[PDB]
Amino acid sequence: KALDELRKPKFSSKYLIQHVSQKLIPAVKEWEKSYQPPVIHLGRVLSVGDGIARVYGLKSVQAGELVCFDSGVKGMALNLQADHVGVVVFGNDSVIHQGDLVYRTGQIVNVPIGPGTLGRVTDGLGQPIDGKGPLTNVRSSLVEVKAPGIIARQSVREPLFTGVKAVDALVPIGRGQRELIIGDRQTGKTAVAIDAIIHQKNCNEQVPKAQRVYCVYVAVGQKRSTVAQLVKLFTQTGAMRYTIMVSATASDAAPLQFLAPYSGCAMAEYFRDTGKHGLIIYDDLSKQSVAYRQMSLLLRRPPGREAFPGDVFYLHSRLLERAAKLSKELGGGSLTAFPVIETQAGDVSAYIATNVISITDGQIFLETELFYKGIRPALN
Amino acid sequence: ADAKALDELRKPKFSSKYLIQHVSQKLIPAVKEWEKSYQPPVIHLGRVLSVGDGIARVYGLKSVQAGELVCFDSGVKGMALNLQADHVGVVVFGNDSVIHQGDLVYRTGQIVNVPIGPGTLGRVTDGLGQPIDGKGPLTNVRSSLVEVKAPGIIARQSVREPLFTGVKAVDALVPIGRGQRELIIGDRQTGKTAVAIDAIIHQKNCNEQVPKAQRVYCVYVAVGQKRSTVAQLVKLFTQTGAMRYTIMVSATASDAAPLQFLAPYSGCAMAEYFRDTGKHGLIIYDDLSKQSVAYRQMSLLLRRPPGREAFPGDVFYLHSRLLERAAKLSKELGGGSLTAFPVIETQAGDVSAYIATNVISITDGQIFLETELFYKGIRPALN
Amino acid sequence: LKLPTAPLQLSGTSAQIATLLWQVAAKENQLDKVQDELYQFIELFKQHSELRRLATDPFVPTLVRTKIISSVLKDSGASEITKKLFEALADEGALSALLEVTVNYEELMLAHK
Amino acid sequence: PAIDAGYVSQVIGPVVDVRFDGELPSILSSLEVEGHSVRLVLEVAQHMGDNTVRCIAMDSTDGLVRGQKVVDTGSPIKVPVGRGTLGRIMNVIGEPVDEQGPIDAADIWSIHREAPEFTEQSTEQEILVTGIKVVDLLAPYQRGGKIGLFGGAGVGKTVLIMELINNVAKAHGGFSVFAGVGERTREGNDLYREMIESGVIKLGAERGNSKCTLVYGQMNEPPGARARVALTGLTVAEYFRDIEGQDVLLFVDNIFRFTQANSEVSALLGRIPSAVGYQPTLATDLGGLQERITTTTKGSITSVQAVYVPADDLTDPAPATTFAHLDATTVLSRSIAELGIYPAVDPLDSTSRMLNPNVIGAEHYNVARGVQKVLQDYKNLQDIIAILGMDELSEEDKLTVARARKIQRFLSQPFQVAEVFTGTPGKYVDLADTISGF
Ligand SMILES: Nc1ncnc2c1ncn2[C@@H]1O[C@H](COP(=O)(O)OP(=O)(O)OP(=O)(O)O)[C@@H](O)[C@H]1O
Ligand SMILES: Nc1ncnc2c1ncn2[C@@H]1O[C@H](COP(=O)(O)OP(=O)(O)OP(=O)(O)O)[C@@H](O)[C@H]1O
Ligand SMILES: Nc1ncnc2c1ncn2[C@@H]1O[C@H](COP(=O)(O)OP(=O)(O)O)[C@@H](O)[C@H]1O
Ligand SMILES: [Mg+2]
Ligand SMILES: [Mg+2]
Ligand SMILES: [Mg+2]
Repeated sequence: KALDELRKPKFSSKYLIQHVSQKLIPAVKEWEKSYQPPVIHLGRVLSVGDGIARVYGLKSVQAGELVCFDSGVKGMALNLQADHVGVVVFGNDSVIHQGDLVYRTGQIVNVPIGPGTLGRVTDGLGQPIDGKGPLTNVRSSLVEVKAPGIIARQSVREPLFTGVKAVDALVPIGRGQRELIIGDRQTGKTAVAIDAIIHQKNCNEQVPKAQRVYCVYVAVGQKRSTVAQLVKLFTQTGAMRYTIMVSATASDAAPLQFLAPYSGCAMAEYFRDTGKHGLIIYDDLSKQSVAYRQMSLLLRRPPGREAFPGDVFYLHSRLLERAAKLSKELGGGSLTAFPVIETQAGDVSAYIATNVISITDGQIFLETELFYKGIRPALN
Repeated sequence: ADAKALDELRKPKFSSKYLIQHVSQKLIPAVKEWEKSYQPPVIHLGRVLSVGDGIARVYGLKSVQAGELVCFDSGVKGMALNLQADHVGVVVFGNDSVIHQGDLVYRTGQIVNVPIGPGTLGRVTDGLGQPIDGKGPLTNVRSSLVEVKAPGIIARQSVREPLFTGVKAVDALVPIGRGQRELIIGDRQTGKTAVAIDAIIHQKNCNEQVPKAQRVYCVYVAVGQKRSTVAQLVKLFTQTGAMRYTIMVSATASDAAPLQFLAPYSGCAMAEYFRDTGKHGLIIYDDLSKQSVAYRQMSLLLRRPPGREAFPGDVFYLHSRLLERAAKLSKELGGGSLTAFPVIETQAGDVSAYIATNVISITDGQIFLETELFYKGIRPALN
Repeated sequence: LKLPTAPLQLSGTSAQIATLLWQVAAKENQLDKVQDELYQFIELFKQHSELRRLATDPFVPTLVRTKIISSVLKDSGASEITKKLFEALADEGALSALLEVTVNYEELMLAHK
Repeated sequence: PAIDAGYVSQVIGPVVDVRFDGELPSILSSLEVEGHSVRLVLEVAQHMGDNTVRCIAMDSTDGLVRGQKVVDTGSPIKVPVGRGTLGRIMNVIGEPVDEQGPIDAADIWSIHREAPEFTEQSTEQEILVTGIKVVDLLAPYQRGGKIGLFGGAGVGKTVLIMELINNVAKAHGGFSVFAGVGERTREGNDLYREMIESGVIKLGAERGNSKCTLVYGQMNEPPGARARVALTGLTVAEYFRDIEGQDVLLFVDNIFRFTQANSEVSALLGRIPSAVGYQPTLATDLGGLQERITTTTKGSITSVQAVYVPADDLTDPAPATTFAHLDATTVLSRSIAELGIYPAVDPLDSTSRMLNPNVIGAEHYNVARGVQKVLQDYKNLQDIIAILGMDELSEEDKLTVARARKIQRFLSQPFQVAEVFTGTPGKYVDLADTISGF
């Protein structure tokens, strides 16, 4: 009679066996010889698959903290749960096993920022890929910084010359602005962005020291060959002296393409916060949102419009508000953003396209009809 | 793991007593050491397990009925909707900020009911019958359930009396009847409420003209509307004199989702007093497209699985059992009637919407109001 | 690190607790001493309405329930495998899983003999 | 001291669960996390059971460990209200972000209220002229009503709401409140520097003569801050309406960001999603907020809200829910803006409760219905003129096309806030000059 309420059990904590096995193996008289599962600053992988590792333990980990697996691939503590830690992996998840040790690095997800990043090709996490050794004259700052507020900014007063005639005459761009380059595929999106980086090399040799513009080019979801053909362009021009190159290509993991704009913005926020002037270009802004849609659906989050998550506006609004012209009591430095959005059949009423239009200040619509009629750059 | 050897384990097989003899004299001094944190056990009362988004999961409440009014200790009412094996899902009739985990829930014993009678005639009530017009409580009134089933085949007769609306686009082309359910469907700001207000105003002109038994008593149900639109409408009904025959049930947009869900049933029970006593009623369910959104909010938060446009599966039964209560009764039941004017708002003229096609198949007629005929000067914009 | 092999493979989340309980009690040679302790606690749930309240009532806090059990399960000749299992189920509110750890321990024990 | 202090149970993005051992806070109560890098305020949203509450953070949660001490304040989010907030910028939790020192508060009011009751509603339909031809003629604005500006990312909802600040806020005698909800921080600095040179906001010792309170929860903030900064903006406006008895202007730059930020947290509150991906509580969250912005018997709030339609879809459930909460909607169109007509107001989609001949006079009403008649008749011919040209129309319909092509240029108007980037000076048009001109 009294056992009718116990004939089927009820409990939370799906990893029920992991907490019991941390209490029964010390009850063995032989395994009290410091046969201890480390759980305070270490952790064991419970599940791993499609770029998400569930990690037992890590009781002292912070939210958003960069953790490192024993394989050497690093991750980010995204979901801190009551009995496990959800970790998004910043590499290939095939080198992570169940029972692998996860170490916390002690700090939020950071990239190396500073003067040692100029001239270097970089992945979406900070480590160089051009094969020139580690970053030397550099220091680590967070990729997730809150944008400067209202008092920290001032009005956009100084011009940023693109070197393009249809841009500098018709769609003029100042220092601290966010200007969208939007159009179909192969309409000259990069033709406009990489003419801006090359033109800063010509202008930096004529302006004084505090008026130079240091460029950062983030390549999200591009071919690795087109990234390699672009570093050859920036080297044979001399633009690589003032250019940082962040590249999370199409074969890289989706958390690496999610984070490569934020990694490249933090490398560009070094110049803004020190009174210098920066120029950040997020090539294919929509791509990053596709890589963030991949992480959101693999985290089983409810999809919204075009299967995008609800915080896909906050994905780009948080990133682009960090391009600001700072006030005179903050050095007066600026950061100019050029996000790139690829539209399908010229439809600019899409979800991600109308998101970044309602974030950035202006747009550069590159029409596909003028591009095949020889009018290049095909500025609508 | 089978239940045969598991229920065999009810029989004692301990074969030793070096814990049963030890802890039995040790348990009661151990329970009494922590009895400051013990809440008292609950059987026929309730206790809130979790509360959030207008849904309370209530432990206990052993003898509650399904669809029963429960009352939390903070005074706010509830409704036991899904009675599960370990808890009761309660939709909260009001703000759930006054409910905490561990609050006592009290069963009131009654299925959900509203005050019906001649005392409601002239009042502005909420979606549960409480008067919000600031004219005191409801006197000369009695309680009746909001979930009365519709009159059957043998209780009805054929619809023969007219009930003119005063709109000659309606009364010439789409003639209403006395027990007829006629949909007013259209886009936003096409004159949906206008057609329904002109019906209520016209009954006041006719009730001072007919001998005491063809008089039509209107009920306006304002679901999901803003509170200033409702006050703009009582001002129109008072300066016309239509508020003498009109009841107004208004579960506005700031009210809880189970109050807007229940206000068409609360207003229909008030209008069923006139149908069941030989008089004639006229009910307008203004924004019946907003009751289905309020009902969708409760079922998605009671974790019932969603369907078309995330609506519940039984959202046809939400409106079919509501509108079928609008009938014309037989002579052995008084001969009274009740005619319904539900209002459904479409999106960009899409008549093929999910809630729109349900109420079209339920109601007798339709009054289609197009936004392109509205701007050609044709007012009312009757298609 | 090395645990003995269970005599048969079983189900999830209440049979792998009994599988782990069998592998731990085999390292201590304490199988039939922890088997009858399972039926002893089952009699303790049939007797007391205050010991099965910790298994079923959701308003007993998780710090009270682990301090009723661990203040009842002082040493008393009881096994250390029992005194460390039933406080792991009390720390997570899994005391109602005792009725299926016991059944899955019965099938592990007769497969051992 | 151990009681009345919960510890962080679990952190899922902006949603934090806190376990309180002794006593749980109420729903909508505000909490404080000890030892964070910034002042992290959590607001209790759900009691989850097992002594855990579910909270929404007002700042970023990065750096939160699952043992951190969380203190209950015993009250909801309380912000400074009064005339001391005039000329000051506050964030969602009432902190001054204008670097002008602390806010000299007359009171500290909670941001959570019930809507004012049915007996406290005012029925006074008086017109508010804006100087805009398409607004004053076809959808006139009520002096104490709710006003929506529906827009599709680049159609001109912010230039229109800045022209309404330029036109009716200077002629108003009361206090303005700007709730910047989820918009560009560059625009919040633009509006602040424009209101300082215009004398609307004065700094230092002259701060008491300011007529505007800025509340800013812009799009760089987490979704917990953007979901409650509209409630902070009402609370400053509700104090001037209730206590001070003033006529308040409330400008809410994009109220959709209140709805969007409640959908970013609802994925992590464990709810089943509603239609297209919004929360199941869309109509009651928006209806709970919009019903507090009313004209009562002791004060009027003339609210002008911008509404963003997400992919130029007016049938999206977040703009479609907002349509029922307004007295005058001004739907702006992407296709009107591509013709160069500014403001890009759709004349056959913008409505008002004031467009009634017993309110605005029968002479103003008959002109607006005549303008909408030939603009609808031009829209009925839009595909015959496309696939066959104007040579196939009647001679009585080519007069309809030529007149409607004239008035849709005549609804266009240059703004005093658009003169910086268009060069042409702004034009304020009187009401009688619009009815006689049309
Ligand atoms: N001003 C120009 N004059 C001539 N050719 C040009 C000009 N701008 C771009 N192109 C050419 O047009 C082509 C488009 O390549 P580009 O990278 O500029 O386009 P895209 O929009 O980035 O394409 P994708 O979607 O593949 O990334 C290239 O062959 C490029 O050299
Ligand atoms: N016959 C008519 N003649 C003139 N104006 C009319 C007529 N019918 C309705 N209107 C006007 O049309 C507008 C919309 O009418 P109504 O409020 O009935 O629409 P609705 O569909 O209920 O709108 P909403 O979706 O805002 O509730 C109002 O300004 C109203 O005065
Ligand atoms: N009144 C206007 N006059 C001229 N151009 C305008 C006007 N309103 C909007 N525009 C044009 O459309 C753009 C819309 O800008 P903005 O109003 O900030 O966008 P949103 O509606 O997304 O807030 C302007 O940058 C300008 O090019
Ligand atoms: Mg490219
Ligand atoms: Mg209406
Ligand atoms: Mg805007």
